[PDB]
Amino acid sequence: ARFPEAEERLLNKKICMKCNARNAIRATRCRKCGYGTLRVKSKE
Amino acid sequence: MASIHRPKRGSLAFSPRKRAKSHIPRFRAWPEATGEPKLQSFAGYKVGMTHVIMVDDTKNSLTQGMEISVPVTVIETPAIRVAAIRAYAEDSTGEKAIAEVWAADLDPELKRRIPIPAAGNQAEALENIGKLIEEGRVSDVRAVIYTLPKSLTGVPKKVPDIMESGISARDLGTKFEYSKTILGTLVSVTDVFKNGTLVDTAAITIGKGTQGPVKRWGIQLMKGKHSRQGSLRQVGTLGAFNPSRVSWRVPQMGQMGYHQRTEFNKRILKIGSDGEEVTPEGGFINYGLVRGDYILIKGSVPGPSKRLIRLRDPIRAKKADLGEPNILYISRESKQG
Amino acid sequence: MVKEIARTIEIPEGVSVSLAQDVFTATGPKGTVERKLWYPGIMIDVKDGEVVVDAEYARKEQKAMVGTFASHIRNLVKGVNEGFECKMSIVYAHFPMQVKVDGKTLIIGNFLGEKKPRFAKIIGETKVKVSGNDVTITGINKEDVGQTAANIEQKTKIKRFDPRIFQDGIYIVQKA
Amino acid sequence: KPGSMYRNVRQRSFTRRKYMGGVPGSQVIHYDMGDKANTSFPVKISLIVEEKCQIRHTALEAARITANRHLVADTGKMGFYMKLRVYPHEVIRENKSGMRRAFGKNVGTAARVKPMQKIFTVAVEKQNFKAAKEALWHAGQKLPTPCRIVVDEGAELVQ
Amino acid sequence: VIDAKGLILGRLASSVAKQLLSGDEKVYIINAEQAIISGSRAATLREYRETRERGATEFGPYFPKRPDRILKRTIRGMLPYKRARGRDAMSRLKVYVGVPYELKGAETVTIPDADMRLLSSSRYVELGEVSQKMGSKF
Amino acid sequence: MKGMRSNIPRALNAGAQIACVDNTGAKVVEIISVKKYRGVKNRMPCAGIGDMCVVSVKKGTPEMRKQVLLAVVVRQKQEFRRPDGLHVSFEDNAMVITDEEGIPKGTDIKGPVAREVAERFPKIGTTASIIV
RNA sequence: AGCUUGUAGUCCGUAAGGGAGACAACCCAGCCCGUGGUUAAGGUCCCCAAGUGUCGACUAAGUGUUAAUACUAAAGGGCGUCCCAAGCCCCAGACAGCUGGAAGGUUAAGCACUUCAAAGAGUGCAGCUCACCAGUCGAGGUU
RNA sequence: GCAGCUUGCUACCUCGAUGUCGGUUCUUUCCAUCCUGGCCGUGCAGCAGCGGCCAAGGGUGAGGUUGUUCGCCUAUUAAA
RNA sequence: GCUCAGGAAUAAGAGCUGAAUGCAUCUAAGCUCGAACUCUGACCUAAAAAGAGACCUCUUUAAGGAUUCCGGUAAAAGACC
Ligand SMILES: [Mg+2]
Ligand SMILES: [Mg+2]
Ligand SMILES: [Mg+2]
Ligand SMILES: [Zn+2]
Repeated sequence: ARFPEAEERLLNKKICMKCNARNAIRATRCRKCGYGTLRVKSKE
Repeated sequence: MASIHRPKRGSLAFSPRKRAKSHIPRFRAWPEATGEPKLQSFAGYKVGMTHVIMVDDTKNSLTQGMEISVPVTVIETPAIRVAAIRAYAEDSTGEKAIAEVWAADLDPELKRRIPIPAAGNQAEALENIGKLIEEGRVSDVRAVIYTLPKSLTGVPKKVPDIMESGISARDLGTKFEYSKTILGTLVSVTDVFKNGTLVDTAAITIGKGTQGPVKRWGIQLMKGKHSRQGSLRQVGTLGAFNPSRVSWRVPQMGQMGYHQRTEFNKRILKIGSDGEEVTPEGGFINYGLVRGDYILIKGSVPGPSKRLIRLRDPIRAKKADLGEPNILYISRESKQG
Repeated sequence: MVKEIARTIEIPEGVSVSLAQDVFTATGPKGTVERKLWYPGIMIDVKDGEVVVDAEYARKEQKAMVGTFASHIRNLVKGVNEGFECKMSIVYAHFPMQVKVDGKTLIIGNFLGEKKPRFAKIIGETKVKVSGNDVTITGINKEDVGQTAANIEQKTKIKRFDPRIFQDGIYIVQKA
Repeated sequence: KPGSMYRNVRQRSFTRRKYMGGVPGSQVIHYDMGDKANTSFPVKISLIVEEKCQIRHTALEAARITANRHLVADTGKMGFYMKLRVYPHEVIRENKSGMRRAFGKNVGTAARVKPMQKIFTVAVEKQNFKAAKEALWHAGQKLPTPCRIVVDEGAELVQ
Repeated sequence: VIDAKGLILGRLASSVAKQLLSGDEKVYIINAEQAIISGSRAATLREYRETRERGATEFGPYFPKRPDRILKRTIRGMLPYKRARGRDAMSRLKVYVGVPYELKGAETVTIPDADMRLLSSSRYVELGEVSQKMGSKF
Repeated sequence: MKGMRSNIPRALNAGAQIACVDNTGAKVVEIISVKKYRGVKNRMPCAGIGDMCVVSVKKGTPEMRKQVLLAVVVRQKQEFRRPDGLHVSFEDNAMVITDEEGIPKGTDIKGPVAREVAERFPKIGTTASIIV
């Protein structure tokens, strides 16, 4: 199964394009590497 | 170069491999107490080796229950006299001896080691150490013990070996009061170690003289055509071009053996009181026969026969209570056949 | 218009706060909290049910520090006045976890069939109640309650599987 | 052969091609892109270089290709006019043994550009200014020099 | 007798080195583990762990671990200790962790300019913490 | 694999030719390598009793010959010791032809076989008649 | 290329003393002997004589604490931080948060309008969501 | 751009000699990590991969040809 | 024959609190975890540690050490027991 809060705390984040680091869903810049382009974490 | 990799020859964990500075092994650390007061150490003399046929009791072993033949090592362990009670003051620099009190009554044979302390400050030294423990300067209390090898016929010596054995208790007042109880008395090895419990055996190992690198570090003999070109038991190279010096980690000749070594988890298998229970026909080879009370330790122990062996309860014992063993046969047939 | 870098915290009634040395303590009905808040050039003053934090210089580090200190002070007064309650959910796929509190650490039994239970610490004077399917956390310190919830959620982190298929664990549904 | 080899300007201009032999011509195809007729572009920007560098013809062609593709995909095919001002006139020769008779053969051309000399001039409408500026930014990434954009026309038209 | 609580390591070391090179006084530096070292904690620990594990075992710098011996080493650096002046200066310097028993009730003087509150940041670690993270017992 | 109850020296090493004593048709098999044995530098791969080995058939039928098979050594002249203290030895070495998991290719094994391999590979124990 | 081959000046070669950590030719300096004084280069927290010197800022990285140089890493990027200038919205109430709506439409199978301040041939995991007008703390926001 | 671990370029040192390849023996070092340890992403269901980050404590073997380095081939192996 | 860990601080990383930027944010301060690495813990050596140590005992023409002598648990000579 898939749960609401589980996907909120697991699959509801963005990922840096370069370093693949987890960043917040509202953040437009990676905290680790400073890259400008982030993608949502894949869930399919 | 396509490097072929080999582990380093020998261990650098035991360097500099020099002659140990005493015939008595010394304990650098002691285990923390987990129960009632008792001496954490005993000293015996290694007689020799035999084997027992004991029913296996080790839990989860493949051969549990069935008969096995375990090489044991009989150790001649007479009573010891707790000579002195010594307290230590702890600070930033380290532990320092703050005071001692020697027993009033002591064996006459002790003069061969140290001059006999007089029966003087016995009550007053004890009250001084009590005041020091009360105010807070004292941190730990240790007992001084010596062997009494005058009884043993297999060991040629009659002078005692003096050593420190920490007391195992919870409160420093409790340690002090137990040390007051046992000060100046003879405490047998049954009052320290129980039958079936692990211990740590330390003793100066067998001296092998100035041995070569092939025997000292187990380096490789020269092979093939190089076996008969002039260097057979010599290390191939002592270093590179740079750095322009021989490292301390190169195998080389030197003093092999007669080092202090500590063996962990040496089980106790028997607590005997008559030497005819284990002494074989013709006695032991180059020792004689057992005449005091002994303990049978499973497996080997560092040092040759007659060497002093220091026994302490284990410092890294993985396993739980092991129970009493069930010896079916102590092999007292001749060691000379 | 004209900026005011200084910030003011009104101390609510029933809560007495002081600034003895560089440590800030708030005492109230819900409990009492002591904290250390010292930054160079940031002066904190308590007076008459109201605390003001102000910086001598107006550079961006001073503005960030005065904002952070003001937020910490208001969190301290809210914890010592009303406290914080956090919510988490206990959801599993196939193996029902046994969740219990046996001291200052939580117990997570049979997490994905594991025979060794996971242990999650409890920070501060924090009350954790595992009320069936969800966990409730309460405390006078917002950092302590947040870190207790974080410890409970972090020790349930599956460490090799796809999170799009394996989703067991304990998850926050409401922060401090 | 990286552009760092034939980059620094420490030699005189080797351009008189009647006293040399067999120059391989530049790969640069065009020098005008977009609307080559509408002179009524209000906002005009230029990419200028701020060092003394020799740009190879392959570097110029790559910069022109990226800038022209970005401008065609941003402002349409006829919504811009982009001009590569500089022709590669210098002939670049490599010593293709050892250092005996070291005067090498011609292995390509290049353009020697001075500091603040405009490379690309782009004329665009008001709304397509940002896309043209960003495409010119992508053009200077393929050049061997630090490049900064400067606005020619309609400085007030933008801000 | 210098109380090194809340003092910069280098500034205290330079002051004590110049005082000992004046050449008359035996200087005791109590509370050596409470001396301050500016900079971030990560950089300080990185430099001190690099300097700790540097030398060879037969030759190399046996850099100390105790805080008092580290402070003694730092004052040793700012002296001509290979000379007779430096040797006399290092013999006339004693550094202790905490207060030894013979310095209880004695009078202390602390350097004004070597104070740690003259610094304007929170980026510091004490010398005691650096010694402790180097594996020392004190 | 599963630990036996007796210590077994690794007598045979790589290159040894051992009389294969099953009815697989292979008569003499040379030990190429040993499963579950990472070596050290210069050390030949050694195989004592109960070890699975990679062997190449040296003598045997035309179809078994030159193949690379899996074999289990069941006898060895190098004496090993039982847990009760007694040392056990055999008149000659011998290996049987098996699979990866331990199942022999043959159906009867001539001669004795050590009881350790019977307790480790029970099919090797059942297939062989006399066990020592 | 501390490569090779020229040209102008000055050096080492044949050049001390003082200073750059050491430095053939880098700076002061061209130098008979002794004494006194003051300066050159460069330095003044200690090693080391003289500044824990003054004023105004910057740096948080032990970056740096390296005039020249054979002894010193670039392109690219930074809502790291400190400044200057100019557009745009802005106490006739913006920016970022908190409340009612995205209602007429269209299924041109949205994700291969007469006219209302407030509703598209549409931003999102058919209800579930933004752009957008109303209110709100009440002052700077963005390029 | 870095490295200086391949071949070049050069001719600064050594021609009153710095014993010149490969192997073997033994010790050490770097990380740009093959395995072992910790993570992140996936077009990650699991198993098993793929790519990246941290990490130099340990391991990195036995053989056939060839003088070889390199490279091929064999069967093991956590990896060789 | 024996040959374990445990604990602390950490790297990449994962979070909590939290502003700059009223919200949000793992970071700008602060805090919690996080590796075969580091440290402690074990083990060997270690008063020639120039801050060259602590304590107790014995006794000042002694205490005690070495040699001669019989040896071996040690040993290349010395040393050691
Ligand atoms: Mg000149
Ligand atoms: Mg001249
Ligand atoms: Mg000069
Ligand atoms: Zn990133």
